[PDB]
Amino acid sequence: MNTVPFTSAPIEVTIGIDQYSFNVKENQPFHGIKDIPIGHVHVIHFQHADNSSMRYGYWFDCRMGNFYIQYDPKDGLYKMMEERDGAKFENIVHNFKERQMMVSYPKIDEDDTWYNLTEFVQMDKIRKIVRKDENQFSYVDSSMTTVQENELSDPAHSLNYTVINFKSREAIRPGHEMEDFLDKSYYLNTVMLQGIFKNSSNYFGELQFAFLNAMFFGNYGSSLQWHAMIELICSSATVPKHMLDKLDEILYYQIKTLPEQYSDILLNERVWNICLYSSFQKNSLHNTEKIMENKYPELL
Amino acid sequence: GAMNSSNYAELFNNDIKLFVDDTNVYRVTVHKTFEGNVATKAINGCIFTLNPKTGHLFLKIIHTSVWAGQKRLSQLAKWKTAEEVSALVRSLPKEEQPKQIIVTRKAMLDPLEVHMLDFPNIAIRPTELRLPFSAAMSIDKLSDVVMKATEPQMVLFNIYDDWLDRISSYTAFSRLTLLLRALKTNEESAKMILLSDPTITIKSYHLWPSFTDEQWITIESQMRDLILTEYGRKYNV
Ligand SMILES: CC[C@H](N)C(=O)N(C)Cc1ccccc1F
Ligand SMILES: CC[C@H](N)C(=O)N(C)Cc1ccccc1F
Ligand SMILES: CC[C@H](N)C(=O)N(C)Cc1ccccc1F
Repeated sequence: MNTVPFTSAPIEVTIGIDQYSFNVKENQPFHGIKDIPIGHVHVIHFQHADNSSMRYGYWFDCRMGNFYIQYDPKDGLYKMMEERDGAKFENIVHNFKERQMMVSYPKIDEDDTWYNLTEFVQMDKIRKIVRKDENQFSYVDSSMTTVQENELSDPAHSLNYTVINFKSREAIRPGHEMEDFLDKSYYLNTVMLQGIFKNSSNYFGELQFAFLNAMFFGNYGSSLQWHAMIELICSSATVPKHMLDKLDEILYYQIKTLPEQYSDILLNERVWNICLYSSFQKNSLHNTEKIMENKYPELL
Repeated sequence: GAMNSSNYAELFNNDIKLFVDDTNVYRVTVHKTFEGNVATKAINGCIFTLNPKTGHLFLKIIHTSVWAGQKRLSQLAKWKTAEEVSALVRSLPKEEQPKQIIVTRKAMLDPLEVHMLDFPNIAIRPTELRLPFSAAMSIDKLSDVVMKATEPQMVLFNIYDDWLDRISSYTAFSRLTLLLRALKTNEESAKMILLSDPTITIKSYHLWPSFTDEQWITIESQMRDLILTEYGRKYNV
């Protein structure tokens, strides 16, 4: 079990760690979070009490380094940093723990929620979507735009999701215009899976990462990407059977975890109605259709 | 964006543009089968592709053989239309290619956009206007060449005859839309109006009669009356 320690908490802030959140008072004796499960990526995120504008956070994997948080009063945010002195870090954490200054990651033993939301998400793929190669962890916030959003303005601060565009030459084989536009299997299986992603695990990893950035930071371009990747599968008549079964599980847990009061903005009515009721895969998402109908029968 | 009453003079500027109407591409007769079920029988159709500034009409005849063994024909017809318009554009010299294509029905937007991906600078636009181009098959010479076709065929017509020697494109388009609206609302009456006077003939190379300026005013007045009459007969006013 690993630890994300904090030098202090000088400004009042709501701190999220994965799907959990807690409130820290201004100058409250707080030195971070312990008992973080090894084997998964994690996200630690922030919303200041005085400016709910800008949710921001860091994706990290404790197997890749020793990371801590320190507030910067010049840039006005909680920054993640790496401590290269392993002995120094262990000593700090041990002292923090002896003083019961670190809160406990509230993981219930029966609970597989976080695994199920991050099953295919790898830190190495995150770092190619979020480019800042001098750090082992990745910063994301509410306002960052995607490469595709920028085509339609600072590239170093962009989310380099794979561009999907149903009315593009990449999507439409010359001579198969109607075929490829009405049945996107070519684009899914040859262009994206075989060509770009290499396998369905990398595709699902990006899909899951886009959802999580949408949910935790309200990142609008990430929401667009999540829906586009769902729609590309559902609009393909020919999808490997293992992918359909896995997609149903992925979306089930995403819909299950979504805050009820955020569904209005984070769920696109057109895509979901098309995917569940009109698309080729309208009958292939039993778990997802059941939770959507019992939880959001209004949207549909 | 969409083409409507507000930006109507744009049709007659010097940027090449084409209207595309797909109404008459897929045409059927519905009938009973020996067992008492209903079936359709297709008849030849056409794409109506019109330059409103010059009157140039590229009438692509759609022969019933193009539907043989195909399913979902109303959907296929939109994609076939888009394929043929794309092929027409590619056939034209660069300086004759349109800068805009205006589709008369919004369901043509995505098919045409997808077929024209190679032409990103050609704008594909809908319209809010309710244009009467479906009545093209009430023009005798156009209906005749469509019905007689035995294979796919493109036929060229100037739909304004020689009108542009005496009137502007705006006026010609308004005359065309009036004639077609009349033919659409009451074909028999409209045609009675156009041919009542046996001394006014249709030139071999023309579509419409050789009316003098004064006779066109009379004709136009008779067509307006018809449209209002039929509007009263329909609505009881
Ligand atoms: C807002 C309730 C939150 N989801 C929760 O279940 N608890 C345990 C608060 C909490 C969470 C993490 C660390 C320390 C904490 F005190
Ligand atoms: C930080 C969330 C809450 N405001 C709080 O004060 N907790 C729950 C007490 C606490 C627990 C462990 C370590 C440090 C702590 F301050
Ligand atoms: C004898 C008049 C001749 N039919 C003519 O007007 N040409 C061919 C001009 C024209 C060119 C392209 C399409 C339609 C067109 F009408």
